[PDB]
Amino acid sequence: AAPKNRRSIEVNRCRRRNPQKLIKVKNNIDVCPECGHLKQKHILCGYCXXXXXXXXXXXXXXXXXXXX
Amino acid sequence: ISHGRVFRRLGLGPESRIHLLQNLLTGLVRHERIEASWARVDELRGYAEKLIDYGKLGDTNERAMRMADFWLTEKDLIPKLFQVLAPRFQGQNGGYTRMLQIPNRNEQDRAKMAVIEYKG
RNA sequence: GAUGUUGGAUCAGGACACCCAAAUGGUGCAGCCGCUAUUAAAGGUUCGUUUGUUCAACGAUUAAAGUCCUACGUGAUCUGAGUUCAGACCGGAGCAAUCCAGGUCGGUUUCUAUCUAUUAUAAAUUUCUCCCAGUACGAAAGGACAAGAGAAAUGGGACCAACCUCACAAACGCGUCUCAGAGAUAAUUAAUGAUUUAAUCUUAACCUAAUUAACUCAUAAUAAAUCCAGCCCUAGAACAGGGCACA
RNA sequence: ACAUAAUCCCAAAAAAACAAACUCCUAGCCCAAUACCGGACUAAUCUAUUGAAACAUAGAAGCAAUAAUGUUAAUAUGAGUAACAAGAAGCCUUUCUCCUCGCACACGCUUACAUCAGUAACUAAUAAUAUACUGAUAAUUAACAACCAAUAAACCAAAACAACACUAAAACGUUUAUUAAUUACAUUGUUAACCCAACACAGGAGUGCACCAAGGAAAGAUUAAAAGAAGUAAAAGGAACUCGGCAAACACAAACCCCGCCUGUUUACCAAAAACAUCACCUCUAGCAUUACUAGUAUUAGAGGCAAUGCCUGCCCAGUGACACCAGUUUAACGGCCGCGGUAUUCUGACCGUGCAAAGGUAGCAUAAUCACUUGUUCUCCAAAUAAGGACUUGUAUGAAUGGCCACACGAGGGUUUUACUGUCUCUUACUUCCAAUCAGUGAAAUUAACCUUCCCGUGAAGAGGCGGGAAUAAAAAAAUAAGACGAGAAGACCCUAUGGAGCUUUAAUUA
RNA sequence: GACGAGCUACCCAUGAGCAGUUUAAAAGAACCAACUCAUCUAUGUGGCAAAAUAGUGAGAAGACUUGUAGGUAGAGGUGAAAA
Ligand SMILES: [Zn+2]
Repeated sequence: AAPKNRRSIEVNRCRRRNPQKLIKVKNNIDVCPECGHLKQKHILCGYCXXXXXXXXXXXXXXXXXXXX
Repeated sequence: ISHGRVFRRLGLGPESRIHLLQNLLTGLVRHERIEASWARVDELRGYAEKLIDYGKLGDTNERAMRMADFWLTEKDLIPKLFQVLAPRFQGQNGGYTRMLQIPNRNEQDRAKMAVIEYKG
């Protein structure tokens, strides 16, 4: 099918703004119990964990290379 | 309909699903911890517990043996599973395969990331 | 500078000049069945064979297998059987180029929905069989109204305990269960005391006895907002709904 | 007595006022308009004059734009819609898992490629990155592939792992003699990456041999709605579906016709068929030479019709054509092949009479690829048969080389009947995958006068969301259904018009 | 007045290709891969694609397929003939 007529500005605004509610803002922000950095709720920190996971990955690769 | 149904799909066929589970479990038992999507992880939990229990059954027993040979093709995983990983969980019942959530998301699909790890 | 022309499938709605079911009148209406006419559209109005039918003939039922309108409803839902144009023959017409409101075969059917509109509360509906009975009536043949009981059918709203399709604890009918008062008026038609008009008259008045569907309910489903992060669900597109013994 | 929701415009009611470009009063620029005609002026450019960053006196025009499915450019609507994108774990580089079909020689294709460096931006519909981006810098040889002796003589008996044989009468081959040539230790190219279809496009092509130790991964993620596509399974019935066993799981047993012999060929891109071709039959024209026929010679060549084969191909030369010459001949040349009346229970007419014509359908066939009436009648098939098969013959409107009647075999041709088996159907149900749905990245399209966009009853160029009167309604999305906006898409392909066009055919007329 | 047979139609010259199975001598018959075609159905319908894909089907030693080098054009050519 094809549009009968061109859309007015008002209809476009009312359609693209109100019903979609834009982006609903909740609070995901929580302070890390360890380093005190701001991170997401119900989730592990992105500071004191990713570095320890990379150090654990390097230690696992070094142990796997030393065992072989 | 989805009424009363476990055993999800995740856009993969039955063979692809089983093989995916076998691969994720391979990586899990190999590295002792892995990172994957929340759905695949949550699905992998039960099967992991099942393989662990199968390891808890017996070493000499044929049922457990051929089951372990069926799911895991790799010859490196089985002895490390039975001799090492199994005896430490001997006292535990539901105490294995812990799931945690990863803070960030992928730059492409923004897929929710989660990690599965056995108790050390 | 296009409203796509038959039929079929699908999905219906409406009209009443009613086929059937309902209420009656008359009958050359004994009775049972018919005929004719009145009131009534709530529901229902089948499955096949031949041929493109619009038809028609025929088979088996059924309470009946009604008619018409809706662009002779419905191709931005489908079908191309018919027909509206590129070929191959018969027959007719024409010296010929070719035709025929004739008959045989074949012939790609394009679109992602912008607006309007739409995405259900319910109370039912139809039949057969049995019982009184083989009595009254009638030479014989023949032969109910009412009341009661048991079965289905269509259909409304459902469910998964068995059976069935079932490779998890799900969805289904082919399986199971249920289906209800009541009040009032229809148009007929049948009356009681009774005028105008000493009689008569269902009507003029008036107290009043009784009569299909619709039209309505004594009622059954409904509504405690104002936290709901996060984890789950037989719940689910999002949302909504439910359930998890927060810091 | 007609077909969506009522009343013949609301509600009601019962049984002298209101009210128009008309008239008057008040002011003045003094008394409408379509085609067409007339008068008087304004905006803009330039020139003469004047004035100098604003104007009027005239002359001179490429002189005033809202439309032509206008032109060009910019920017919207649709729309954040359609569309594009299924392995994993790790780790600095491996492992596990999935699906196979491709490496060399070219014709070509003109640095894509290799290394390094940089990726805001463009480039590969995004990221990762990069064999297919930018910038700079590397780009292997040869005994590989291209490029070379002039002539003159000798010789018959093809190739098919071929003494041989057959037919279609045979790709490339060798020898002898004479002359002559030099640095012929050279010149180009390969090995770069792949390319034709506007695209990094499920479509395309030549040659040798592997099918794997070569190679590609459905390389964004969720949701498990409707619905669609592909696929799997099913109680009982087993074509009850339908124009048709289409489709589809299982299988292919049997029956009967039309047409065409058959193996093929034909509207590339709606027709693959009965059409054309084909062996064969017949008619008819050619006794002749060196760039067709043919380096052929009546057993050859051209032309026409028919179409294996089997049985046959009867009559008519008045007209046309053709051959001998005005007369005749010639049907496997163009074609044509009758009517009426009378005669034995009924009916029918072997027979007879008659009109007409050049001569009036012989064999065989027949409600047929033909039959109008028609669904002819009868028989078979089926519980029912406008179809089908077998007969009858008043054959509207079969007919013997545009052949007639049959015919084994053959057919992706056109029809009919039993069996077998099936989700075709009664009658649908469930599952899998790709889409649809959500989120994120990139971000269309036709369409569109502007749109605050309800319904009913009427009216209006006779089918209203914009008109009237009633009814209904706070404001905006998403997933779905296709009734309306005479929806979108093609200046109707039917009809008719224009003293339009073009193709084809002739005794249309006119003629190199 | 010219450009066009690198598409396609026919032809000339020069090359190449067409497993396997049953079989009486048989490049002989029938079936069936490549290759050459496009029967039916479905999907696709601003597409993967301005002729497609999937299943299925025909030919497949012949009137076969194909490479390269050439020839025939609009007052026409070609055409196992469909305007
Ligand atoms: Zn931290």
